[PDB]
Parts: sequence; C-alpha cells; structure tokens
Amino acid sequence: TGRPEWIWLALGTALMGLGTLYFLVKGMGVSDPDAKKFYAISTLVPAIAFTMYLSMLLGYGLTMVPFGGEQNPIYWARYADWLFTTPLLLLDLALLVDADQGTILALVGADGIMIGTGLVGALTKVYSYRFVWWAISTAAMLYILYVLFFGFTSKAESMRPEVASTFKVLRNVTVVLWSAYPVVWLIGSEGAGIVPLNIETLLFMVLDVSAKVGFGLILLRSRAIFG
Ligand SMILES: *C/C=C(C)/C=C/C=C(C)/C=C/C1=C(C)CCCC1(C)C
Repeated sequence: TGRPEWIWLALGTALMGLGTLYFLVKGMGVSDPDAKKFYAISTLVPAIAFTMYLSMLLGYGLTMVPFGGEQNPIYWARYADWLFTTPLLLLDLALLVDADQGTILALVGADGIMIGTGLVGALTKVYSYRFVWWAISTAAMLYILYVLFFGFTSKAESMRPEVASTFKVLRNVTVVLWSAYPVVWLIGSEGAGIVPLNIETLLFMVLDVSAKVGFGLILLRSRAIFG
C-alpha cells in the first residue's frame, strides 16, 4: 500500500518499542514494591502503543468512513490504544498523590467516556453529528483535566516536595499534551479534513510518544516513585 503516513507509523513503533524495553529493563532491576508498581504501569503504556502502531503500520486499525461526500480514512486502532493507555497514565498520577479510590474510579470512568464518544464520533456518518460526539468527548477530557489541576495538585501538597514537584511536571506535560488531541482531531481527518493524514499522523506520534515515553522517563527517573 505504501500510504504517505507510514513513515510516522514506523517512527512511532520504533520509539514506543525502545521506550518499552528500557523501562522494562530498568523496572525488573528495582526491588522497591512501590517503584515496581509505577514501573509496571509505565512500561505497559508504551507497550500497548507499540503494538497498535505496529498493527497500523502493517495495515490494520484503518477503516473508510463515509461523510462530507468522501470515503474518509479513519485509524480506529488509536482508540484501542488510548482506551487502555490513557487511564493507565491517569493511574500513575493518582498513585503519586495518593488519590482516593472514588477519584480514580471517576477519572477512569470519565476517560472511558472520552475515548468511547471519541471513537463513535470518528465513525459517525452524518458530518455534523461527528462534532456532537467530539464535543462530548472533549467535555469529558476537560473534566479529567479540571480534576488533575484542581484536585490532585491539592492532595500532592500532603506529599513531600520531591513528590509534589514531580507531579507538577507530569501534570503540566499531561495538560499541555492532552489539550492538543481534540484540536488535531477537529482540523484533521476525523473532522474538518484541513490537515492531511500524513501530517496528522506526525502530530499524533509526537503527542503519543511525548505523553508516554516522555512522561515515563520523567516519572521513572524520579525518587518520588519509592515507597
Ligand atoms: C498516550 C495517549 C494519550 C496521552 C492520549 C490522549 C488522548 C486524548 C486526550 C484524546 C482526546 C480526544 C478528545 C478530547 C475528543 C475527540 C477524540 C479524542 C479521543 C482524540
């Protein structure tokens, strides 16, 4: 097939894979119980992404959805990835500030809605309705970000400055990166079709790699992960 976006898929695969192995190697050497928890979560995240990037590279996870008078190329494999990677990243942040079970449940639940409505919107055949689902998915994300900024930051103040300062950074990287996804979706292939798929794939790989390997490197190299 040789689609224009494959090089970004191959690059995403490579980066996720290398990041996975390095976290795996680093994680199985640590003896601390808590640090092991964070490592297992942070390694599984890029591991899931690698497999999905690989699948997409190999021609799977792609479907032609009709709308706007066109047969639009929608990579649904992305939601299969994010369905499990986004709540795992949220869990990493939750364990860090000692969030409550109710908070985590609600964050994972909101996250499920965000990805669920996101995919339904990416598969919707009525053009304008695609944005109705997109709208709801974004509202869900704004709820998650509100909680991360107003809730978690507050409970991280009961933590040690080293831990509070690590969370601040991860929280900041997450707010900035996650905020970008709904915009790429809106102006890209799933939405307005302004930005081409090849470029759109490039944008997604930069955000995904940054949000998983970038995030993991920052979190796993800190001493805040220790019990
Ligand atoms: C490793 C992957 C990460 C950190 C993915 C984050 C993805 C989002 C914050 C996605 C958000 C979306 C919306 C707000 C609405 C439209 C559809 C989505 C799923 C692209």
